[PDB]
Amino acid sequence: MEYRLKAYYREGEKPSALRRAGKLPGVMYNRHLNRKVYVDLVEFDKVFRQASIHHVIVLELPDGQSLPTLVRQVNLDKRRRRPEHVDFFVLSDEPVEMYVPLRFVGTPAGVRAGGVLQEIHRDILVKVSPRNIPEFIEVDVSGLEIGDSLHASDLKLPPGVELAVSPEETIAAVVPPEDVEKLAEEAAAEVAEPEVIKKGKEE
Amino acid sequence: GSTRNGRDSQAKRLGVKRYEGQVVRAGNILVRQRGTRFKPGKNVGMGRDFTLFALVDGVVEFQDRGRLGRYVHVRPL
Amino acid sequence: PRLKVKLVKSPIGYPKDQKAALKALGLRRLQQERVLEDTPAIRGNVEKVAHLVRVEVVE
Amino acid sequence: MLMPRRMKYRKQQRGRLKGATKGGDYVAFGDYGLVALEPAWITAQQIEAARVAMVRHFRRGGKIFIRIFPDKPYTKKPLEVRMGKGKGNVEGYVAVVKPGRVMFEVAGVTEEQAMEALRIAGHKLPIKTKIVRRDAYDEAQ
Amino acid sequence: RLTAYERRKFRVRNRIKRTGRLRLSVFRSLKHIYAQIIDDEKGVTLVSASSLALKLKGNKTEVARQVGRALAEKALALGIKQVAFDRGPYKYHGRVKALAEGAREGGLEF
RNA sequence: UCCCCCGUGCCCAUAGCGGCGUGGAACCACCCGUUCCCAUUCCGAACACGGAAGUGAAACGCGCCAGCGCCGAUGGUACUGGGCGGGCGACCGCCUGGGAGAGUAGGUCGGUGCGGGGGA
RNA sequence: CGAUCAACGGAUAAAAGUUACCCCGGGGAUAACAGGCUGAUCUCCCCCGAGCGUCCACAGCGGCGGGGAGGUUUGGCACCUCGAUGUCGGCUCGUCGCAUCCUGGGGCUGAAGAAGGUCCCAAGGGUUGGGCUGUUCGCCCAUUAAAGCGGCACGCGAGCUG
RNA sequence: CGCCUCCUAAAAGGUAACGGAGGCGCCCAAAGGUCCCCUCAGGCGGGACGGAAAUCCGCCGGAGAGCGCAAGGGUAGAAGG
RNA sequence: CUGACUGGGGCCUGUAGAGCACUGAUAGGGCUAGGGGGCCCACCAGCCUACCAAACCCUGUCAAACUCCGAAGGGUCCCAGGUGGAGCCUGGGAGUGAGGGCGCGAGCGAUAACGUCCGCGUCCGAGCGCGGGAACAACCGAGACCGCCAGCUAAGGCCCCCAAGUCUGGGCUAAGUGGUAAAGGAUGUGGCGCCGCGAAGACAGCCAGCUGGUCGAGUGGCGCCGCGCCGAAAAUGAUCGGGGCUUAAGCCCAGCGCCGAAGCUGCGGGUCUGGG
Ligand SMILES: NC(=[NH2+])NCCC[C@H](N)C(=O)O
Ligand SMILES: [Mg+2]
Ligand SMILES: [Mg+2]
Ligand SMILES: [Mg+2]
Ligand SMILES: [Mg+2]
Ligand SMILES: [Mg+2]
Ligand SMILES: [Mg+2]
Ligand SMILES: [Mg+2]
Ligand SMILES: [Mg+2]
Ligand SMILES: [Mg+2]
Ligand SMILES: [Mg+2]
Ligand SMILES: [Mg+2]
Ligand SMILES: [Mg+2]
Ligand SMILES: [Mg+2]
Ligand SMILES: [Mg+2]
Ligand SMILES: [Mg+2]
Ligand SMILES: [Mg+2]
Ligand SMILES: [Mg+2]
Ligand SMILES: [Mg+2]
Ligand SMILES: [Mg+2]
Ligand SMILES: [Mg+2]
Ligand SMILES: [Mg+2]
Ligand SMILES: [Mg+2]
Ligand SMILES: [Mg+2]
Ligand SMILES: [Mg+2]
Ligand SMILES: [Mg+2]
Ligand SMILES: [Mg+2]
Ligand SMILES: [Mg+2]
Ligand SMILES: [Mg+2]
Ligand SMILES: [Mg+2]
Ligand SMILES: [Mg+2]
Ligand SMILES: [Mg+2]
Ligand SMILES: [Mg+2]
Ligand SMILES: [Mg+2]
Ligand SMILES: [Mg+2]
Ligand SMILES: [Mg+2]
Ligand SMILES: [Mg+2]
Ligand SMILES: [Mg+2]
Ligand SMILES: [Mg+2]
Ligand SMILES: [Mg+2]
Ligand SMILES: [Mg+2]
Ligand SMILES: [Mg+2]
Ligand SMILES: [Mg+2]
Ligand SMILES: [Mg+2]
Ligand SMILES: [Mg+2]
Ligand SMILES: [Mg+2]
Ligand SMILES: [Mg+2]
Ligand SMILES: [Mg+2]
Ligand SMILES: [Mg+2]
Ligand SMILES: [Mg+2]
Ligand SMILES: [Mg+2]
Ligand SMILES: [Mg+2]
Ligand SMILES: [Mg+2]
Ligand SMILES: [Mg+2]
Ligand SMILES: [Mg+2]
Ligand SMILES: [Mg+2]
Ligand SMILES: [Mg+2]
Ligand SMILES: [Mg+2]
Ligand SMILES: [Mg+2]
Ligand SMILES: [Mg+2]
Ligand SMILES: [Mg+2]
Ligand SMILES: [Mg+2]
Ligand SMILES: [Mg+2]
Ligand SMILES: [Mg+2]
Ligand SMILES: [Mg+2]
Ligand SMILES: [Mg+2]
Ligand SMILES: [Mg+2]
Ligand SMILES: [Mg+2]
Ligand SMILES: [Mg+2]
Ligand SMILES: [Mg+2]
Ligand SMILES: [Mg+2]
Ligand SMILES: [Mg+2]
Ligand SMILES: [Mg+2]
Ligand SMILES: [Mg+2]
Ligand SMILES: [Mg+2]
Ligand SMILES: [Mg+2]
Ligand SMILES: [Mg+2]
Ligand SMILES: [Mg+2]
Ligand SMILES: [Mg+2]
Ligand SMILES: [Mg+2]
Ligand SMILES: [Mg+2]
Ligand SMILES: [Mg+2]
Ligand SMILES: [Mg+2]
Ligand SMILES: [Mg+2]
Ligand SMILES: [Mg+2]
Ligand SMILES: [Mg+2]
Ligand SMILES: [Mg+2]
Ligand SMILES: [Mg+2]
Ligand SMILES: [Mg+2]
Ligand SMILES: [Mg+2]
Ligand SMILES: [Mg+2]
Ligand SMILES: [Mg+2]
Ligand SMILES: [Mg+2]
Ligand SMILES: [Mg+2]
Ligand SMILES: [Mg+2]
Ligand SMILES: [Mg+2]
Ligand SMILES: [Mg+2]
Ligand SMILES: [Mg+2]
Ligand SMILES: [Mg+2]
Ligand SMILES: [Mg+2]
Ligand SMILES: [Mg+2]
Ligand SMILES: [Mg+2]
Ligand SMILES: [Mg+2]
Ligand SMILES: [Mg+2]
Ligand SMILES: [Mg+2]
Ligand SMILES: [Mg+2]
Ligand SMILES: [Mg+2]
Ligand SMILES: [Mg+2]
Ligand SMILES: [Mg+2]
Ligand SMILES: [Mg+2]
Ligand SMILES: [Mg+2]
Ligand SMILES: [Mg+2]
Ligand SMILES: [Mg+2]
Ligand SMILES: [Mg+2]
Ligand SMILES: [Mg+2]
Ligand SMILES: [Mg+2]
Ligand SMILES: [Mg+2]
Ligand SMILES: [Mg+2]
Ligand SMILES: [Mg+2]
Ligand SMILES: [Mg+2]
Ligand SMILES: [Mg+2]
Ligand SMILES: [Mg+2]
Ligand SMILES: [Mg+2]
Ligand SMILES: [Mg+2]
Ligand SMILES: [Mg+2]
Ligand SMILES: [Mg+2]
Ligand SMILES: [Mg+2]
Ligand SMILES: [Mg+2]
Ligand SMILES: [Mg+2]
Ligand SMILES: [Mg+2]
Ligand SMILES: [Mg+2]
Ligand SMILES: [Mg+2]
Ligand SMILES: [Mg+2]
Ligand SMILES: [Mg+2]
Ligand SMILES: [Mg+2]
Ligand SMILES: [Mg+2]
Ligand SMILES: [Mg+2]
Ligand SMILES: [Mg+2]
Ligand SMILES: [Mg+2]
Ligand SMILES: [Mg+2]
Ligand SMILES: [Mg+2]
Ligand SMILES: [Mg+2]
Ligand SMILES: [Mg+2]
Ligand SMILES: [Mg+2]
Ligand SMILES: [Mg+2]
Ligand SMILES: [Mg+2]
Ligand SMILES: [Mg+2]
Ligand SMILES: [Mg+2]
Ligand SMILES: [Mg+2]
Ligand SMILES: [Mg+2]
Ligand SMILES: [Mg+2]
Ligand SMILES: [Mg+2]
Ligand SMILES: [Mg+2]
Ligand SMILES: [Mg+2]
Ligand SMILES: [Mg+2]
Ligand SMILES: [Mg+2]
Ligand SMILES: [Mg+2]
Ligand SMILES: [Mg+2]
Ligand SMILES: [Mg+2]
Ligand SMILES: [Mg+2]
Ligand SMILES: [Mg+2]
Ligand SMILES: [Mg+2]
Ligand SMILES: [Mg+2]
Ligand SMILES: [Mg+2]
Ligand SMILES: [Mg+2]
Ligand SMILES: [Mg+2]
Ligand SMILES: [Mg+2]
Ligand SMILES: [Mg+2]
Ligand SMILES: [Mg+2]
Ligand SMILES: [Mg+2]
Ligand SMILES: [Mg+2]
Ligand SMILES: [Mg+2]
Ligand SMILES: [Mg+2]
Ligand SMILES: [Mg+2]
Ligand SMILES: [Mg+2]
Ligand SMILES: [Mg+2]
Ligand SMILES: [Mg+2]
Ligand SMILES: [Mg+2]
Ligand SMILES: [Mg+2]
Ligand SMILES: [Mg+2]
Ligand SMILES: [Mg+2]
Ligand SMILES: [Mg+2]
Ligand SMILES: [Mg+2]
Ligand SMILES: [Mg+2]
Ligand SMILES: [Mg+2]
Ligand SMILES: [Mg+2]
Ligand SMILES: [Mg+2]
Ligand SMILES: [Mg+2]
Ligand SMILES: [Mg+2]
Ligand SMILES: [Mg+2]
Ligand SMILES: [Mg+2]
Ligand SMILES: [Mg+2]
Ligand SMILES: [Mg+2]
Ligand SMILES: [Mg+2]
Ligand SMILES: [Mg+2]
Ligand SMILES: [Mg+2]
Ligand SMILES: [Mg+2]
Ligand SMILES: [Mg+2]
Ligand SMILES: [Mg+2]
Repeated sequence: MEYRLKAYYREGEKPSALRRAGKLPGVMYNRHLNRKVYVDLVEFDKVFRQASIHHVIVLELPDGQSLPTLVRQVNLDKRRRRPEHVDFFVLSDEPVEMYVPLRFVGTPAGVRAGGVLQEIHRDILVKVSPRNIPEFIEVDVSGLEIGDSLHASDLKLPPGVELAVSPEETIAAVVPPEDVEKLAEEAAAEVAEPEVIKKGKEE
Repeated sequence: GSTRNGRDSQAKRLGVKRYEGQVVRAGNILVRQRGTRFKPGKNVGMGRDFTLFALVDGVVEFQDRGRLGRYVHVRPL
Repeated sequence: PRLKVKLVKSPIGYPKDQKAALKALGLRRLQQERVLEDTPAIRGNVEKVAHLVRVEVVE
Repeated sequence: MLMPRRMKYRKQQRGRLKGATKGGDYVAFGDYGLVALEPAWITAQQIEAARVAMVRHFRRGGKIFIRIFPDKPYTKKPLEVRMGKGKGNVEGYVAVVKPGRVMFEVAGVTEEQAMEALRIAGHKLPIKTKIVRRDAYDEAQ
Repeated sequence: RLTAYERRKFRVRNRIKRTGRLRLSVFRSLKHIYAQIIDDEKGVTLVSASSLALKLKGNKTEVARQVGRALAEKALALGIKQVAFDRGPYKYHGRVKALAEGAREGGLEF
């Protein structure tokens, strides 16, 4: 659907201090504005885990406003794997590029043969009107064999949405599964030493 | 156990010898270099090993002219 | 304004450039108080050795 | 097992293991991941042993993504020699691994199937690990 | 992606500015032939002369010689005496050569 | 001083590639010839000379389009001069001053100095 | 102009070996013995649970890999001792450790019984005589409740042997 | 064991180990001075013998070629032909 | 007056970090010359590939000798503060040219050594003078001219040995953890979350034959944080320095007071230098 999230303005307070208070710092911007903001970590998590960069988020500001935004970029703590910064993109009447979920409807024939569906793109980048945001986009993978694949070209689009990636871009494939029978022959494969790219009168 | 390595060459002590804003006399060496990292500019000649030397008394100036490279100038006093 | 700088922690074991700073400030003995004209040059040293000293603003 | 097919230079200085991961810190292929909690040189023998554990668990099915590669040559002087007489010989290759990196990912397998395979493989590794699943946080990277 | 014309033009001009003199540059079109003396130190033209501005006649060679003298006369009046001949992409020959020889006849120093 | 063109610099891709459009009065260009100067390791293709029937087709100049190229914040972060703590370590934190890179929003189909030729 | 004076700032124009027959001045600035530090190597104990065990991952075992302990092996280092720290093995005399060979006490067993396997507790005592070789070690004979493994400067030469 | 190039070298210079890697002990009478021209590798397409590659034609191609020999710096607005 | 150091300003740089545009490496996928393989052919090609895979493209990465980027810093010149056992010039006299620990940055070694070889700093050397660390050159504190039965502090401390708190307020720990160790294992304890399932009667069970029934309030998993438990075997007699300590005399957070050096102060004295 469409989710709501309370956001507060921030000034000279330290991002370090905010995060320790349980508040996840971020910024709000578009071609017109640019405001330093902070949300609550635990609240934002609740929203974002479903919303993501796919659904619109309305930001209830304390000045009384309510800006409808998309999350454009999230910054993770590479050590702790936690969010440390949020980019809220203030949406306006003009079209905007964004990522739109894909649903792979159907059970591939390769999957019946034991294969595995590798969902390369679990969403797709699309130029579209803000009023025109699809909940998802269906894809028929039922006709996929080991090892066949679909591309963004094979994506049948809803009205008003335009592809922002190369039609050549592969999006999903069905690949052979791990097998213990492969272990014996994989183990029997003897490896020759790494040759050296040389320097000088050899190179 | 032995090695075929172990060699190296005497350091050549290259680089800029006078920086911008520094007063130099006619003949003062300004840049020591391999090839033309810096190029001779106003009142500055170049030696057979790309050595940049002040042609006149004055003050050094550097200017970076993008795709044209970097240049060293001596401004007369 | 003037600065009243007081040496309160020994420079022993700290880099020679920090010992030089105290010399510029004129601080030679522990617990010694010196009053300095608050200029940028004087302030830089007083801040270089801020972990050895105690500054109070006066005048 | 995992080693470069060729290299410009045969031996490599040891370097350092300071800081959190450079990149590769988010799930990017499969459904579930195994992430390193502390830094190490993870040997090719370990990687392969950690892999085999998982495929053995799946028996048939699943897909294993190996997101680390041992390109760093490990050197060791012969037994009982003294210091000097040059650098040692290459005896194996390791992959430098700093805290936070997703080392392994599985896909196309039930949750309990992934939890166990990644745990078992976790035991073949010389470091502490953490099992993780794909988030929107991962999708946004 | 440069052309033999551009490179030829560049190569001979860089050589001229290096000597640091005032440069007598010469453009030579299909009908006309212009000439200006430039201070590349300041990026300023100091004295001009051309067939198009002198409304000159028939044979382009004989015309050039005239614009050459024209330039020199206007030149010395300004205190300019010595100068360097920028032959541009044009071989010192015929029309251009004639323009130069005219400037010389007029008392210009090069 | 304003407009267009021919020169010549500067800034050094926000100036580029691709696409489209437009200009020949003037200027430039291609163009017409190869007698003469001069020329082709062969070729008047190039360089060069003498010209002025044609055409702005190629070139070039001026516009327009963001598919690529190029520029690119704010915010956060890594790293760090200096001051401190923690771990047996690999390593990990704090204060203060400095603060990237990637990426995001977005910018861009140039700006400008001198001299001429033409126009208002 | 004559330099592989290439040991390339180039002792002479001109030069190799050997000493268990040896000597002097020096060094623990530097090796060999021991100790120390380290623990790669070694010995031992764990983690994981592929797989074996008719059946059954764990009675007994434990692929590929992972973490440690010890300080008995071979080493690395070169820190006290080179105005001396006597170096193997035996004999003698012991004393400690316990990761226990036996005896005592236990749980599990693929423990019918008897006898074994495996782990846990336990250092009180015990732990034989011979043949080979300098041997420690090891093989072998005949027995045994058992014929334990290590530390003590590989304990012990101002105690002996040699 | 002297000399040259790169790294180690901690963004001035310098910096060690029986640390990681290669080179030199020549050469050129043009491979030198100057003046005047010329611009590569590679890719696609086209062309008797002609081939992956001989020579020719076209389009694209900022330099990835070339510069006697190692490496680095440099370099077509030439130092290349 | 030029010095170390410092303030401003310009210029030089290619490390930390990061990046993949070059040189190489690289996982998977896509696309696609080459082979391999199969149906198919000798008559010259087809076609399919759950095969090995070039170039290219996408997602994700690695590099001392890779860099499209690129700091903090550092070097240098200028102006300014800086009068210091500062600096510059000529000359006389040396000694040293075995260093070592420690912190940070590297190589070597085994992400060993009271290891080794460089770099920047420091201390010991020469401060084996002083307080702290049980003891201990280089760890913390501090640069000892002499005297005092005076005062203030530094590190570290204040139950007794032993100078000063059995000091105050909040919390944890029951292991003497504190008072040496890892993978891994666990209904230890306290504390924050997160899912289920429950008076549409849950869970435990107590029954009749998984249903109900029976009672009448919770119950069952995940994960994170603090402090503890196991894993924990070595050789003369034991121990955290000892005694001894459990709402501590342990650990974490916050305070007030004291004790404590040859540091600082007070008083007196010496010597040299500078100035009256
Ligand atoms: N402000 C600074 N320069 N910080 C230094 C960063 C490195 C430091 N050792 C740390 O762990 O944080
Ligand atoms: Mg959270
Ligand atoms: Mg060998
Ligand atoms: Mg050798
Ligand atoms: Mg040198
Ligand atoms: Mg030399
Ligand atoms: Mg050297
Ligand atoms: Mg060098
Ligand atoms: Mg330089
Ligand atoms: Mg010269
Ligand atoms: Mg400037
Ligand atoms: Mg200048
Ligand atoms: Mg101190
Ligand atoms: Mg002092
Ligand atoms: Mg200290
Ligand atoms: Mg300092
Ligand atoms: Mg400094
Ligand atoms: Mg004092
Ligand atoms: Mg104070
Ligand atoms: Mg290793
Ligand atoms: Mg190594
Ligand atoms: Mg040896
Ligand atoms: Mg070595
Ligand atoms: Mg080695
Ligand atoms: Mg190995
Ligand atoms: Mg890593
Ligand atoms: Mg592990
Ligand atoms: Mg990315
Ligand atoms: Mg100008
Ligand atoms: Mg123009
Ligand atoms: Mg265009
Ligand atoms: Mg037209
Ligand atoms: Mg016309
Ligand atoms: Mg017309
Ligand atoms: Mg003729
Ligand atoms: Mg004629
Ligand atoms: Mg001729
Ligand atoms: Mg013609
Ligand atoms: Mg022409
Ligand atoms: Mg046209
Ligand atoms: Mg033209
Ligand atoms: Mg056009
Ligand atoms: Mg626009
Ligand atoms: Mg950017
Ligand atoms: Mg910023
Ligand atoms: Mg620091
Ligand atoms: Mg940090
Ligand atoms: Mg900071
Ligand atoms: Mg700051
Ligand atoms: Mg940026
Ligand atoms: Mg453009
Ligand atoms: Mg212009
Ligand atoms: Mg104008
Ligand atoms: Mg005009
Ligand atoms: Mg001779
Ligand atoms: Mg010699
Ligand atoms: Mg000799
Ligand atoms: Mg002699
Ligand atoms: Mg001689
Ligand atoms: Mg002789
Ligand atoms: Mg001889
Ligand atoms: Mg000799
Ligand atoms: Mg002898
Ligand atoms: Mg003899
Ligand atoms: Mg004899
Ligand atoms: Mg004999
Ligand atoms: Mg004798
Ligand atoms: Mg002797
Ligand atoms: Mg010694
Ligand atoms: Mg020696
Ligand atoms: Mg010796
Ligand atoms: Mg010895
Ligand atoms: Mg030895
Ligand atoms: Mg001994
Ligand atoms: Mg020894
Ligand atoms: Mg001893
Ligand atoms: Mg030891
Ligand atoms: Mg070991
Ligand atoms: Mg050990
Ligand atoms: Mg154990
Ligand atoms: Mg079985
Ligand atoms: Mg069983
Ligand atoms: Mg099984
Ligand atoms: Mg077992
Ligand atoms: Mg095994
Ligand atoms: Mg281990
Ligand atoms: Mg082991
Ligand atoms: Mg020992
Ligand atoms: Mg021993
Ligand atoms: Mg040894
Ligand atoms: Mg030993
Ligand atoms: Mg040795
Ligand atoms: Mg020794
Ligand atoms: Mg010795
Ligand atoms: Mg010794
Ligand atoms: Mg030594
Ligand atoms: Mg002695
Ligand atoms: Mg001795
Ligand atoms: Mg004696
Ligand atoms: Mg003695
Ligand atoms: Mg026992
Ligand atoms: Mg028994
Ligand atoms: Mg028993
Ligand atoms: Mg029985
Ligand atoms: Mg029985
Ligand atoms: Mg039993
Ligand atoms: Mg006993
Ligand atoms: Mg006993
Ligand atoms: Mg015994
Ligand atoms: Mg006998
Ligand atoms: Mg034997
Ligand atoms: Mg018996
Ligand atoms: Mg028995
Ligand atoms: Mg016996
Ligand atoms: Mg002995
Ligand atoms: Mg013994
Ligand atoms: Mg004796
Ligand atoms: Mg003996
Ligand atoms: Mg003895
Ligand atoms: Mg003995
Ligand atoms: Mg004795
Ligand atoms: Mg004898
Ligand atoms: Mg030599
Ligand atoms: Mg260097
Ligand atoms: Mg350097
Ligand atoms: Mg360097
Ligand atoms: Mg440096
Ligand atoms: Mg210098
Ligand atoms: Mg020639
Ligand atoms: Mg040459
Ligand atoms: Mg040449
Ligand atoms: Mg070609
Ligand atoms: Mg062809
Ligand atoms: Mg043919
Ligand atoms: Mg051909
Ligand atoms: Mg090149
Ligand atoms: Mg060669
Ligand atoms: Mg002064
Ligand atoms: Mg000065
Ligand atoms: Mg100065
Ligand atoms: Mg300064
Ligand atoms: Mg500066
Ligand atoms: Mg790096
Ligand atoms: Mg690359
Ligand atoms: Mg990318
Ligand atoms: Mg790195
Ligand atoms: Mg890297
Ligand atoms: Mg480097
Ligand atoms: Mg680098
Ligand atoms: Mg940039
Ligand atoms: Mg840029
Ligand atoms: Mg800077
Ligand atoms: Mg500086
Ligand atoms: Mg001054
Ligand atoms: Mg002095
Ligand atoms: Mg002095
Ligand atoms: Mg003297
Ligand atoms: Mg004397
Ligand atoms: Mg004397
Ligand atoms: Mg000496
Ligand atoms: Mg010496
Ligand atoms: Mg020495
Ligand atoms: Mg020494
Ligand atoms: Mg040394
Ligand atoms: Mg530290
Ligand atoms: Mg170090
Ligand atoms: Mg190394
Ligand atoms: Mg280890
Ligand atoms: Mg040492
Ligand atoms: Mg060390
Ligand atoms: Mg070390
Ligand atoms: Mg030192
Ligand atoms: Mg001494
Ligand atoms: Mg001391
Ligand atoms: Mg001292
Ligand atoms: Mg003490
Ligand atoms: Mg002491
Ligand atoms: Mg004490
Ligand atoms: Mg004492
Ligand atoms: Mg001590
Ligand atoms: Mg010590
Ligand atoms: Mg007091
Ligand atoms: Mg205190
Ligand atoms: Mg105490
Ligand atoms: Mg207290
Ligand atoms: Mg007592
Ligand atoms: Mg007391
Ligand atoms: Mg109390
Ligand atoms: Mg216990
Ligand atoms: Mg205790
Ligand atoms: Mg204890
Ligand atoms: Mg643990
Ligand atoms: Mg627990
Ligand atoms: Mg229960
Ligand atoms: Mg324990
Ligand atoms: Mg309390
Ligand atoms: Mg005193
Ligand atoms: Mg007094
Ligand atoms: Mg004095």
